[PDB]
Amino acid sequence: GLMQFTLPVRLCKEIELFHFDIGPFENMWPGIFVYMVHRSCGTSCFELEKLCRFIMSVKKNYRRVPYHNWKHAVTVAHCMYAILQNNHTLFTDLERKGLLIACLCHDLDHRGFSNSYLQKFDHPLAALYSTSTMEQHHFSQTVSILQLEGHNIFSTLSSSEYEQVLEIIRKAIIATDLALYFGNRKQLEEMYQTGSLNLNNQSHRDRVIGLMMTACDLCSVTKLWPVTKLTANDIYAEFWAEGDEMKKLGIQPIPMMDRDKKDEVPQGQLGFYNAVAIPCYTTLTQILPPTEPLLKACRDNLSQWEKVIRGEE
Ligand SMILES: CS(=O)(=O)c1cccc(-n2ccc(=O)c(-c3ccnn3-c3cccc4c3OC(F)(F)O4)n2)c1
Ligand SMILES: [Cl-]
Ligand SMILES: [Mg+2]
Ligand SMILES: [Zn+2]
Repeated sequence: GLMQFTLPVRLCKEIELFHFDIGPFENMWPGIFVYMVHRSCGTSCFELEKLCRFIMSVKKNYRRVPYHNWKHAVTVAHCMYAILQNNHTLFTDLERKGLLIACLCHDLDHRGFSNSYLQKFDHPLAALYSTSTMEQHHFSQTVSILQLEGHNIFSTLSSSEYEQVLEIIRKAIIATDLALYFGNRKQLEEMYQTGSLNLNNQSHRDRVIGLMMTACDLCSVTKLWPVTKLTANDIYAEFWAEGDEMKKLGIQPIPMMDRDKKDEVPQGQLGFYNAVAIPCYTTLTQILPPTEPLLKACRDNLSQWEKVIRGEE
């Protein structure tokens, strides 16, 4: 009960900021997550023995791929920690419990390939889940791990509180399917503009948690330039491997995934910042004013990619 996790001074202070990088020491990431759970939820919401076993099983079920890995899991959980900690009063007890777990689990057993490649490969997962293919898989792996002996971190919830938190986690993980982000942000934009946005409407909360999930998932574009630039290498290493596998199926991949079109990456980044990232953090800042630092950091990185194009780096 009285066993508080504590971080060294620089991490204790910088973990509270949106642009925090969890560092290269793999063995510190479990402790960084528990620290975050304890401060954003309480020391009481999870049994430490159960939580520690859950985290290490989640870790084991992330693969050794360049980007969609255990470090991405904990990074996305940290962005969610920063949002919850900057919006203390807006979220229920179950939401704070569900969302950090949802983030940690959101890419469980990711192979480094898009839903599109699974569909063109004719992977069994594409027959089992026709849309949001990997995202339904990620949720399935979350439930599987929750059901390992000694792993039910929610076992002290009632039947209905339990069904409510698994429902928060399912929607939250499904929302990380970027195909669903565009329509979701459009609706939130319209609801915000016409003043119909109502956080007491459960269907509106769902939408707002969806956009938070997109924002946490994309959060590599909200880091300091050196973190963002170096993460871009891991992201594109997966895209190019997928491009290679597309060519193996006799399909010319989109330029984003062609390692022969490596020259077009800077302009591809501008497109993504303008089409996806900036719109995402703008709508999020409108709904949750204190998440503005994510928008500001995003804009700073868009400017850094413009500088790359102009040969200024
Ligand atoms: C062709 S499209 O629809 O425009 C399209 C689709 C998917 C990613 C991208 N794309 C391009 C360039 C990029 O730097 C990123 C990026 C930045 C941060 N994270 N990710 C990202 C990477 C890999 C997978 C992901 C990603 O976020 C996700 F959670 F959405 O799933 N993403 C673009
Ligand atoms: Cl607090
Ligand atoms: Mg994903
Ligand atoms: Zn992700």
